[PDB]
Amino acid sequence: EAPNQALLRILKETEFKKIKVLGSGAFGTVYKGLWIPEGEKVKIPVAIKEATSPKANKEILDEAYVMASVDNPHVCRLLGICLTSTVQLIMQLMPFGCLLDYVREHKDNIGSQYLLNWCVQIAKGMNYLEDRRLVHRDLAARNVLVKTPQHVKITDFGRAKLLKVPIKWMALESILHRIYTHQSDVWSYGVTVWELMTFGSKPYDGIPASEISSILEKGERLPQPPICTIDVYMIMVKCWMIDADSRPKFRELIIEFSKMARDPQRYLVIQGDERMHLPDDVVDADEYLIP
Ligand SMILES: CC(C)(O)Cn1c(NC(=O)c2cc(F)cc(-c3cccnc3)c2)nc2ccccc21
Repeated sequence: EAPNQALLRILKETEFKKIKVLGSGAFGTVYKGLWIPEGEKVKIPVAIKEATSPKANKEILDEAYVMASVDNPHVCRLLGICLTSTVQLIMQLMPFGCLLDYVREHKDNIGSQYLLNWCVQIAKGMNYLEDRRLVHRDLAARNVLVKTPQHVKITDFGRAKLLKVPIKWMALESILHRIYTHQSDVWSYGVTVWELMTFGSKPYDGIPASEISSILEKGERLPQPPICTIDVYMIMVKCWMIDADSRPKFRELIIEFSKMARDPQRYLVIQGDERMHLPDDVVDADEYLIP
Protein backbone atom coordinates (compact mmCIF):
# COMPACT_ATOMS: atom_id res chain seq x y z
CA GLU A 1 0.00 0.00 0.00
CA ALA A 2 0.96 3.65 -0.59
CA PRO A 3 1.99 6.01 2.27
CA ASN A 4 -0.74 8.34 3.57
CA GLN A 5 0.69 11.89 3.60
CA ALA A 6 -2.57 13.52 4.80
CA LEU A 7 -2.28 16.43 7.22
CA LEU A 8 -4.41 16.26 10.36
CA ARG A 9 -4.79 19.87 11.49
CA ILE A 10 -5.27 20.54 15.21
CA LEU A 11 -7.46 23.60 15.86
CA LYS A 12 -7.73 25.74 19.01
CA GLU A 13 -11.12 25.98 20.82
CA THR A 14 -10.68 29.77 20.70
CA GLU A 15 -10.48 29.75 16.85
CA PHE A 16 -14.16 28.72 16.41
CA LYS A 17 -17.62 29.65 17.71
CA LYS A 18 -20.64 27.33 18.20
CA ILE A 19 -23.92 29.05 17.23
CA LYS A 20 -26.68 26.38 17.46
CA VAL A 21 -27.32 22.61 17.58
CA LEU A 22 -28.14 20.87 14.28
CA GLY A 23 -28.22 17.21 15.41
CA SER A 24 -28.04 15.28 18.68
CA GLY A 25 -28.30 11.99 20.59
CA ALA A 26 -26.57 8.72 19.72
CA PHE A 27 -24.18 9.36 16.80
CA GLY A 28 -23.07 12.59 18.52
CA THR A 29 -23.95 16.26 18.99
CA VAL A 30 -23.59 18.19 15.71
CA TYR A 31 -23.42 22.01 16.08
CA LYS A 32 -23.62 24.80 13.50
CA GLY A 33 -20.56 27.03 13.99
CA LEU A 34 -18.01 29.45 12.53
CA TRP A 35 -14.24 28.87 12.34
CA ILE A 36 -11.72 31.75 12.07
CA PRO A 37 -8.06 30.59 11.53
CA GLU A 38 -5.71 32.52 13.85
CA GLY A 39 -3.92 34.86 11.40
CA GLU A 40 -6.35 35.22 8.47
CA LYS A 41 -9.35 37.51 7.79
CA VAL A 42 -11.50 34.46 6.90
CA LYS A 43 -14.67 33.05 8.53
CA ILE A 44 -15.45 29.45 7.46
CA PRO A 45 -18.91 27.99 8.27
CA VAL A 46 -18.53 24.58 9.95
CA ALA A 47 -20.25 21.63 11.60
CA ILE A 48 -18.72 20.56 14.95
CA LYS A 49 -19.30 16.98 16.21
CA GLU A 50 -18.61 16.08 19.89
CA ALA A 51 -19.45 11.78 27.81
CA THR A 52 -15.78 10.75 27.49
CA SER A 53 -14.99 7.01 27.32
CA PRO A 54 -11.87 5.33 25.83
CA LYS A 55 -13.93 3.26 23.33
CA ALA A 56 -15.87 6.29 22.04
CA ASN A 57 -12.65 8.28 21.44
CA LYS A 58 -11.08 5.50 19.34
CA GLU A 59 -14.00 5.38 16.89
CA ILE A 60 -14.43 9.18 16.53
CA LEU A 61 -10.68 9.45 15.72
CA ASP A 62 -10.85 6.57 13.23
CA GLU A 63 -13.58 8.56 11.44
CA ALA A 64 -11.29 11.60 11.59
CA TYR A 65 -8.44 9.52 10.14
CA VAL A 66 -10.44 8.63 7.04
CA MET A 67 -12.10 12.04 6.58
CA ALA A 68 -8.68 13.72 6.70
CA SER A 69 -7.43 11.23 4.09
CA VAL A 70 -10.09 12.19 1.46
CA ASP A 71 -10.19 15.09 -1.03
CA ASN A 72 -13.11 15.05 -3.50
CA PRO A 73 -15.98 17.45 -4.38
CA HIS A 74 -18.56 14.76 -3.45
CA VAL A 75 -16.95 13.55 -0.21
CA CYS A 76 -16.98 15.48 3.08
CA ARG A 77 -13.91 17.51 4.12
CA LEU A 78 -12.54 17.33 7.66
CA LEU A 79 -11.07 20.75 8.42
CA GLY A 80 -9.51 19.68 11.73
CA ILE A 81 -10.01 18.26 15.20
CA CYS A 82 -9.92 20.11 18.52
CA LEU A 83 -8.54 18.22 21.55
CA THR A 84 -10.87 19.36 24.32
CA SER A 85 -12.07 16.95 27.06
CA THR A 86 -14.54 15.58 24.53
CA VAL A 87 -12.92 15.51 21.09
CA GLN A 88 -14.53 17.70 18.38
CA LEU A 89 -14.49 17.02 14.61
CA ILE A 90 -14.58 20.35 12.75
CA MET A 91 -16.11 19.60 9.33
CA GLN A 92 -17.48 21.61 6.39
CA LEU A 93 -21.02 22.88 7.10
CA MET A 94 -23.75 21.37 4.92
CA PRO A 95 -26.61 23.92 5.26
CA PHE A 96 -29.52 21.89 3.80
CA GLY A 97 -28.89 18.79 5.96
CA CYS A 98 -29.08 15.17 4.84
CA LEU A 99 -30.56 14.40 1.45
CA LEU A 100 -33.15 11.96 2.85
CA ASP A 101 -34.73 14.80 4.85
CA TYR A 102 -34.30 17.17 1.87
CA VAL A 103 -36.23 14.95 -0.57
CA ARG A 104 -39.06 14.37 1.91
CA GLU A 105 -39.29 18.10 2.75
CA HIS A 106 -39.28 19.04 -0.97
CA LYS A 107 -41.20 16.13 -2.60
CA ASP A 108 -43.27 18.51 -4.74
CA ASN A 109 -40.28 20.69 -5.87
CA ILE A 110 -37.59 18.16 -6.85
CA GLY A 111 -37.32 17.77 -10.63
CA SER A 112 -35.75 14.88 -12.54
CA GLN A 113 -32.69 17.03 -13.35
CA TYR A 114 -31.83 17.22 -9.65
CA LEU A 115 -32.51 13.53 -8.94
CA LEU A 116 -30.24 12.26 -11.72
CA ASN A 117 -27.57 14.86 -10.86
CA TRP A 118 -27.51 13.57 -7.29
CA CYS A 119 -27.18 10.04 -8.68
CA VAL A 120 -24.10 11.12 -10.66
CA GLN A 121 -22.52 13.04 -7.78
CA ILE A 122 -23.03 10.16 -5.29
CA ALA A 123 -21.70 7.64 -7.84
CA LYS A 124 -18.76 9.99 -8.46
CA GLY A 125 -18.12 10.27 -4.72
CA MET A 126 -18.23 6.49 -4.21
CA ASN A 127 -15.98 5.91 -7.23
CA TYR A 128 -13.36 8.11 -5.51
CA LEU A 129 -13.55 5.87 -2.42
CA GLU A 130 -13.10 2.87 -4.76
CA ASP A 131 -9.99 4.66 -6.17
CA ARG A 132 -8.77 5.29 -2.60
CA ARG A 133 -9.40 1.57 -1.85
CA LEU A 134 -12.05 2.44 0.83
CA VAL A 135 -15.31 0.55 1.28
CA HIS A 136 -17.96 2.79 2.87
CA ARG A 137 -20.20 0.09 4.46
CA ASP A 138 -23.15 2.48 5.23
CA LEU A 139 -24.30 4.25 2.06
CA ALA A 140 -27.80 5.76 2.30
CA ALA A 141 -29.70 9.01 1.80
CA ARG A 142 -29.24 9.82 5.55
CA ASN A 143 -25.43 9.77 4.99
CA VAL A 144 -25.47 11.98 1.86
CA LEU A 145 -25.47 15.68 2.76
CA VAL A 146 -26.62 18.66 0.73
CA LYS A 147 -24.18 21.59 0.39
CA THR A 148 -26.51 23.17 -2.14
CA PRO A 149 -29.44 21.62 -4.03
CA GLN A 150 -26.97 21.33 -6.97
CA HIS A 151 -24.12 19.88 -4.81
CA VAL A 152 -24.25 16.80 -2.55
CA LYS A 153 -21.50 14.84 -0.77
CA ILE A 154 -21.16 11.45 0.94
CA THR A 155 -20.50 11.23 4.70
CA ASP A 156 -20.36 8.93 7.77
CA PHE A 157 -17.05 7.01 7.75
CA GLY A 158 -17.49 5.53 11.24
CA ARG A 159 -18.44 2.28 9.47
CA ALA A 160 -15.93 2.78 6.58
CA LYS A 161 -13.02 0.32 6.19
CA LEU A 162 -10.06 -0.31 3.82
CA LEU A 163 -9.46 -3.45 1.68
CA LYS A 164 -26.41 -1.94 15.21
CA VAL A 165 -26.20 -2.32 11.38
CA PRO A 166 -28.42 -1.23 8.42
CA ILE A 167 -29.66 -4.61 7.09
CA LYS A 168 -32.06 -2.99 4.59
CA TRP A 169 -29.16 -1.32 2.67
CA MET A 170 -26.65 -4.21 2.85
CA ALA A 171 -25.92 -6.72 0.09
CA LEU A 172 -26.73 -10.40 0.62
CA GLU A 173 -23.08 -11.51 0.95
CA SER A 174 -22.67 -8.83 3.65
CA ILE A 175 -25.84 -9.90 5.53
CA LEU A 176 -24.98 -13.64 5.41
CA HIS A 177 -21.18 -13.77 5.45
CA ARG A 178 -20.00 -10.28 6.61
CA ILE A 179 -18.16 -9.88 3.25
CA TYR A 180 -17.95 -6.21 2.16
CA THR A 181 -16.40 -5.17 -1.16
CA HIS A 182 -16.88 -2.06 -3.29
CA GLN A 183 -19.64 -4.02 -5.06
CA SER A 184 -21.48 -4.44 -1.73
CA ASP A 185 -21.53 -0.60 -1.63
CA VAL A 186 -23.08 -0.67 -5.13
CA TRP A 187 -26.03 -2.58 -3.62
CA SER A 188 -26.38 0.26 -1.10
CA TYR A 189 -26.01 2.80 -3.92
CA GLY A 190 -29.00 1.09 -5.55
CA VAL A 191 -31.10 1.45 -2.40
CA THR A 192 -29.98 5.08 -1.97
CA VAL A 193 -31.14 5.78 -5.53
CA TRP A 194 -34.45 4.05 -4.75
CA GLU A 195 -34.84 6.28 -1.67
CA LEU A 196 -34.42 9.38 -3.85
CA MET A 197 -36.74 8.13 -6.63
CA THR A 198 -39.41 7.31 -4.00
CA PHE A 199 -38.85 10.79 -2.47
CA GLY A 200 -37.60 9.26 0.77
CA SER A 201 -39.65 6.12 1.32
CA LYS A 202 -38.44 3.53 3.84
CA PRO A 203 -37.09 0.46 1.96
CA TYR A 204 -38.99 -2.75 2.83
CA ASP A 205 -41.34 -0.67 5.02
CA GLY A 206 -43.32 -2.77 7.49
CA ILE A 207 -40.87 -5.69 7.15
CA PRO A 208 -38.58 -6.66 10.09
CA ALA A 209 -34.85 -6.89 9.31
CA SER A 210 -34.45 -10.62 10.17
CA GLU A 211 -36.81 -11.52 7.28
CA ILE A 212 -34.68 -9.54 4.74
CA SER A 213 -31.89 -12.13 4.27
CA SER A 214 -34.39 -14.88 3.30
CA ILE A 215 -36.56 -12.44 1.24
CA LEU A 216 -33.61 -11.48 -1.01
CA GLU A 217 -32.57 -15.16 -1.26
CA LYS A 218 -36.04 -15.96 -2.68
CA GLY A 219 -35.50 -13.34 -5.45
CA GLU A 220 -37.69 -10.47 -4.19
CA ARG A 221 -36.42 -6.89 -4.53
CA LEU A 222 -37.64 -3.36 -3.85
CA PRO A 223 -40.49 -2.32 -6.18
CA GLN A 224 -40.19 0.10 -9.09
CA PRO A 225 -40.86 3.69 -7.92
CA PRO A 226 -43.74 5.39 -9.79
CA ILE A 227 -41.59 8.10 -11.43
CA CYS A 228 -38.96 5.56 -12.62
CA THR A 229 -38.78 4.42 -16.19
CA ILE A 230 -37.70 0.87 -16.91
CA ASP A 231 -34.27 2.32 -17.93
CA VAL A 232 -33.55 3.75 -14.46
CA TYR A 233 -35.13 0.82 -12.59
CA MET A 234 -33.03 -1.65 -14.60
CA ILE A 235 -29.92 0.10 -13.25
CA MET A 236 -31.16 -0.35 -9.67
CA VAL A 237 -31.93 -4.04 -10.22
CA LYS A 238 -28.42 -4.54 -11.66
CA CYS A 239 -27.02 -3.20 -8.34
CA TRP A 240 -29.12 -5.81 -6.48
CA MET A 241 -27.78 -8.95 -8.26
CA ILE A 242 -26.88 -12.02 -6.16
CA ASP A 243 -23.58 -12.29 -8.07
CA ALA A 244 -21.51 -9.26 -7.02
CA ASP A 245 -19.22 -9.20 -10.09
CA SER A 246 -22.42 -9.04 -12.23
CA ARG A 247 -23.34 -5.66 -10.63
CA PRO A 248 -22.11 -2.41 -12.22
CA LYS A 249 -19.00 -0.55 -11.08
CA PHE A 250 -19.42 3.08 -9.97
CA ARG A 251 -17.50 4.32 -13.06
CA GLU A 252 -20.24 2.79 -15.28
CA LEU A 253 -23.06 4.14 -13.09
CA ILE A 254 -21.53 7.62 -13.45
CA ILE A 255 -21.69 7.12 -17.23
CA GLU A 256 -25.29 5.84 -17.36
CA PHE A 257 -26.69 8.45 -14.98
CA SER A 258 -24.77 11.27 -16.69
CA LYS A 259 -26.18 9.98 -20.00
CA MET A 260 -29.67 10.19 -18.50
CA ALA A 261 -28.98 13.56 -16.87
CA ARG A 262 -28.55 15.06 -20.38
CA ASP A 263 -32.22 14.25 -21.20
CA PRO A 264 -33.85 13.85 -17.74
CA GLN A 265 -37.54 13.84 -18.77
CA ARG A 266 -36.95 10.73 -20.92
CA TYR A 267 -35.71 8.67 -17.95
CA LEU A 268 -37.94 10.06 -15.16
CA VAL A 269 -41.62 11.00 -15.28
CA ILE A 270 -42.54 13.51 -12.57
CA GLN A 271 -45.83 15.43 -12.31
CA GLY A 272 -45.31 19.00 -13.59
CA ASP A 273 -41.56 18.61 -14.16
CA GLU A 274 -39.23 21.57 -14.95
CA ARG A 275 -41.75 24.16 -13.73
CA MET A 276 -40.18 24.12 -10.26
CA HIS A 277 -37.17 25.81 -8.58
CA LEU A 278 -35.01 25.46 -5.44
CA PRO A 279 -32.88 28.02 -3.45
CA ASP A 280 -27.10 10.75 -28.83
CA ASP A 281 -25.61 8.23 -26.30
CA VAL A 282 -22.95 10.90 -25.56
CA VAL A 283 -20.80 11.21 -22.41
CA ASP A 284 -18.68 14.27 -21.55
CA ALA A 285 -15.01 13.31 -20.87
CA ASP A 286 -15.23 14.35 -17.18
CA GLU A 287 -17.85 11.61 -16.59
CA TYR A 288 -15.63 8.99 -18.31
CA LEU A 289 -13.01 7.73 -15.85
CA ILE A 290 -10.49 4.85 -15.68
CA PRO A 291 -9.56 3.28 -12.27
C1 LIG B 1 -28.51 14.99 11.06
C2 LIG B 1 -27.93 15.95 10.03
C3 LIG B 1 -26.88 15.17 9.23
O1 LIG B 1 -28.98 16.37 9.14
C4 LIG B 1 -27.29 17.15 10.76
N1 LIG B 1 -27.13 18.37 9.94
C5 LIG B 1 -26.00 18.79 9.28
N2 LIG B 1 -24.83 18.05 9.20
C6 LIG B 1 -23.57 18.51 8.93
O2 LIG B 1 -23.35 19.69 8.72
C7 LIG B 1 -22.47 17.51 8.81
C8 LIG B 1 -21.34 17.81 8.03
C9 LIG B 1 -20.32 16.88 7.87
F1 LIG B 1 -19.23 17.20 7.13
C10 LIG B 1 -20.41 15.61 8.46
C11 LIG B 1 -21.53 15.27 9.23
C12 LIG B 1 -21.67 13.92 9.86
C13 LIG B 1 -22.92 13.25 9.84
C14 LIG B 1 -23.03 11.99 10.42
C15 LIG B 1 -21.90 11.42 10.99
N3 LIG B 1 -20.74 12.06 11.00
C16 LIG B 1 -20.59 13.26 10.46
C17 LIG B 1 -22.55 16.22 9.39
N4 LIG B 1 -26.23 19.92 8.66
C18 LIG B 1 -27.49 20.33 8.90
C19 LIG B 1 -28.22 21.46 8.50
C20 LIG B 1 -29.53 21.62 8.91
C21 LIG B 1 -30.13 20.65 9.72
C22 LIG B 1 -29.42 19.54 10.13
C23 LIG B 1 -28.09 19.36 9.72
